[PDB]
Amino acid sequence: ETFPIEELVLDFLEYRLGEPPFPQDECREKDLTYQAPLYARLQLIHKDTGLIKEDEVFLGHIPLMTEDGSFIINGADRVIVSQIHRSPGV
Amino acid sequence: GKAQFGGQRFGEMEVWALEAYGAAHTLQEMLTLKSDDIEGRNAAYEAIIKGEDVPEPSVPESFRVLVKELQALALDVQTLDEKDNPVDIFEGLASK
Amino acid sequence: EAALRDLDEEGVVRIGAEVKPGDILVGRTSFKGESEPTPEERLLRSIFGEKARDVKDTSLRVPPGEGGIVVRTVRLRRGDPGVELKPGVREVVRVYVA
Amino acid sequence: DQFRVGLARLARGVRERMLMGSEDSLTPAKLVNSRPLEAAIREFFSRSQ
Amino acid sequence: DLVRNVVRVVESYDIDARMGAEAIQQLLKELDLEALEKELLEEMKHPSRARRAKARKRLEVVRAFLDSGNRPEWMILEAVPVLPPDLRPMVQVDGGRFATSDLNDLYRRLINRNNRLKKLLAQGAPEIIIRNEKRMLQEAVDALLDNGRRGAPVTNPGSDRPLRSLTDILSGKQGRFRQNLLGKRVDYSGRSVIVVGPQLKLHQCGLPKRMALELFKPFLLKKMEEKGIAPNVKAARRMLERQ
Amino acid sequence: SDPVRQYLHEIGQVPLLTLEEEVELARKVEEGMEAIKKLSEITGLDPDLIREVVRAKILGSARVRHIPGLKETLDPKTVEEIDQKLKSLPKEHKRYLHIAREGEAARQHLIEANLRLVVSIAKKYTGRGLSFLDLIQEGNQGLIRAVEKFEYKRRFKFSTYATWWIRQAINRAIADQARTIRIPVHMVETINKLSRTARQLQQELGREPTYEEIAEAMGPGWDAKRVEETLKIAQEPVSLETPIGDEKDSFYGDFIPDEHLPSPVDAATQSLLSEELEKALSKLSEREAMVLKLRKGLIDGREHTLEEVGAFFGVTRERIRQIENKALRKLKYHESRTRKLRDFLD
Amino acid sequence: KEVRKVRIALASPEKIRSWSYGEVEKPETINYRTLKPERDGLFDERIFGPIKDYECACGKYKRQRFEGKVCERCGVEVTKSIVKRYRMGHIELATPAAHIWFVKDVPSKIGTLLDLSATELEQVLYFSKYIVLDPKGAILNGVP
DNA sequence: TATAATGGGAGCTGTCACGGATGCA
DNA sequence: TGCATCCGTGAGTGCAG
Ligand SMILES: [Zn+2]
Repeated sequence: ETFPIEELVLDFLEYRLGEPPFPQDECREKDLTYQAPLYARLQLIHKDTGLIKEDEVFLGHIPLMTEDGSFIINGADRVIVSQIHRSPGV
Repeated sequence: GKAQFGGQRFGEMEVWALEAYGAAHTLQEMLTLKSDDIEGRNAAYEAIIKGEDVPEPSVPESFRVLVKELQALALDVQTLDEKDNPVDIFEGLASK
Repeated sequence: EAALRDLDEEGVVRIGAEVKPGDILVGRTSFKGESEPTPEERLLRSIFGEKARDVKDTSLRVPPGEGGIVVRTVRLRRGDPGVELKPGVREVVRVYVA
Repeated sequence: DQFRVGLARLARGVRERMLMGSEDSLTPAKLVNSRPLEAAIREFFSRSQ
Repeated sequence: DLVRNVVRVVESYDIDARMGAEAIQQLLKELDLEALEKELLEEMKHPSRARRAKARKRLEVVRAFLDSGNRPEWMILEAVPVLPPDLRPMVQVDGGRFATSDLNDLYRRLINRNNRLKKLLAQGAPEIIIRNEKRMLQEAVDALLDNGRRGAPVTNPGSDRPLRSLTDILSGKQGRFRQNLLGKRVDYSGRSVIVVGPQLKLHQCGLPKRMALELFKPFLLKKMEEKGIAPNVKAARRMLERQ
Repeated sequence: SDPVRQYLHEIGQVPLLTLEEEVELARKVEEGMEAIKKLSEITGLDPDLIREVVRAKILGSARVRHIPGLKETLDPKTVEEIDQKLKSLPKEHKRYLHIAREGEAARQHLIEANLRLVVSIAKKYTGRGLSFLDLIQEGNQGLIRAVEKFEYKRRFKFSTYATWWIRQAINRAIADQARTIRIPVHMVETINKLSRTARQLQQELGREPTYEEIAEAMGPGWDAKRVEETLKIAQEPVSLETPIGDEKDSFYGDFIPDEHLPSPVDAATQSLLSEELEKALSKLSEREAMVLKLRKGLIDGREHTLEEVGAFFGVTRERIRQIENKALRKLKYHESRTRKLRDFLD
Repeated sequence: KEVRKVRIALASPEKIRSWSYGEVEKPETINYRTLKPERDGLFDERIFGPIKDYECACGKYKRQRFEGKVCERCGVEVTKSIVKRYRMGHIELATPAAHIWFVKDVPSKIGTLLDLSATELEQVLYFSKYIVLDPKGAILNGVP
């Protein structure tokens, strides 16, 4: 949806997710978050010449959900309560 | 709150209660020496550990905040005696 | 010392003690302020042969109506491996009670 | 949803540096400030209702 | 003109036509209150009852000022007051970090604009600019006093929380009246779970003894001397501080 | 109704200049400055003092204030008074009154004529601690700088030179008012230098850097200790009304105890000291518990070493430092029966 | 004497000044290094009060006997820190400004007292229209 | 301190009921 | 003149939080 960015133009190839720098329990202790690093490969292209560069820039950490349905966020388990709302339509 | 080592909130509705009983001195107590009448509060606890009856109270501190907060809105609130001349509830500490 | 008979060299209760309200769980010292001993106080010490001390008891005691049996302790300094805490904090000690 | 709002903020941050600072010596690496994304995610999980 | 060696005159008047609180402090200042009373009643005589109605509403406000001694102009501050620091503090919380009232960030907000206008004056800037500084000046003072009342509300950055303005403090269930004047928190009080005691007489209750101690702690320190489970009251307290 | 769209309208009013009108107005200003010091070496009054008087009449009396830095309080009497010994001049000298007045008026229409530009610069500086408008004024503020320091003779379009002073004053205000605790601009300057170089470190690491990994990429004179204490002042304060919970009937400031004002345990304690110590002065002697009662103070303290102790005690200098010792000495055996002072060391 | 009533009324500009102990000139709080209050800003002690009971700001005078001397070096009274709670400051505005209560509290108290429409008072105040005070004979589209 | 650059940007949504002040056939 | 129509104001207690 957000890509590609427009006038030079910057387009989206693919994302990847890496395994977490610390295992579930290690984050519970060290008041960390149980999250995975988010990389996204991009290609810049020049609106006038034909420029081509392509790095996979690091976007941060996306937190991961454990086996039972919970999350760990600064080392406390949490739940994301589904929300009810009027639905789209006419 | 228990964890702060709280006080019990004695609310509008509790004040009504005491009001309906007519316990003026018990209510006043709640509203000065037991809450924020810094002067008579300190004065009281000294009175208990000294085995004396607690002392009649002065103006709650939170009322002073109510005065100063109405000045900051440019309103001139004024305590007055029966002959209509002001009364300093700040004991001169905010006059020049 | 009775008031410390359960603390290790560093200032931690020993794992397996019994702790009750009032008891120190982790001794700690912070420095006194610009109210460093005022006259009233500089004199009271003048009689007792100890001069004003420069640090303060900020020990973590136990809250009213709490307590039990120290089951674990966690001590995280900085200068130790794997560990780095929010800026300006030397060391953070946690003691789990049961 | 919260992700689609971090992404759109990052896109206010590329085009800003797509039209001020040098329109040819530029990579993806240095046209992307990860922070508008990192923050909307930190938000969703730490202060949502 | 020195090139055409003509002296040009452009058709335009010395009119006095202003904008903002600067204007109104004048119009309010030029109000002979007694006069307007005279006219409003001298018009309270009218029929149709609709003119008679609003010359009452208006007249009420005149006599409000007449009877009290306030000057209408006074509803326009030149000198905005500042509230003592301690009532809007800057404090270091445990982590050596600082917590501060919303008012400072509202004052600062206003002090910048008054300052940057005091400059824009001396550096002689166009109206179109000095105008914008003055406007921005009301909205400053209008948010210090009653943020959000008019226009958008003043939000610190990165949040959508309206700042807490002077009126917001004064008013509401959370305001100064209903939350600190018509009932406070209190010392010498406790809470606990209740439990039926059918052995009590009508006039009695079961107060656990740990609560009892505290709620009477002063009294217990003094008694603790009058018998002597401690020499003086200060040592008396240090006894009961660990169980 | 919306305070931006409004200013955006007042601006859409003064039309954009054209290259001629650029140079015409630019031109008329430079001459009028020259005209002022030429017009001050004829009269010797003062460059600024004069320029303000040229400014007064051109803009109208709508405004006037004693401009700090000029030595007379510029009340419209000294403007008529000085517009007079000015307009008193010979057509070949009072030639330059006409020159200043015309130039001041070009100043105005050149500022007003280039306000749109500031808009489209401060537009890019939002979300930084300063309101759009606030950035605009700061922007315009510089724009004023740009006219008084332009040189049309260099053949530049006015845009090019002003687009420097504009973004010089935005960036200065973005760095001098944004924070509740103001920090020197050069300290701000280097803070962002961490923020930026840490950010690339993270973008190269797949994780946030440590203190150390920062002091390295930060270079020399940078250790792990000094990146730490730099952050701990970067730290913005937090609101006392920061909302607690997800209803809102609690405020993060309420959970904060006031430790300045003395508690009632406390302020009671001080009274049973400062009197149960007066309970050990007049118990063994009250004039040797007065010369030592002025070796300190019952309030204010009285303690230096040897100089007022030698002035008015009754006795000689190193003789009060002896009944100072027998003062204390009497009190250490005094308080071996009334042992009710130990408890005050806690 | 003993309180018996409580009066509320408008504070004149000169009266606001009456209360004040100093123009808060700077938008500064407290020094990012000494964590002490910048002078002439929102927490300055030469305005509001000593921060420590009967202790002057810089060191000058530090106990009860000197009670009320504004030390010369730093300029801070020698009284109880409790006055930081009561001593008003004042900001001294460049161009006068309206108190929004007396504007936007319908029906307006400035807007009825001058037969000024609701929406007129806005325009004239938030700068969307001029308001003629002496037209010096001006005339517009054939009407003085 | 100097190529030139000259009008923004996010709105937010499903309550209610009353009283007062303003607009309009 | 009578009556739409808008704007601003309210919307329970304490405790855990
Ligand atoms: Zn001093």
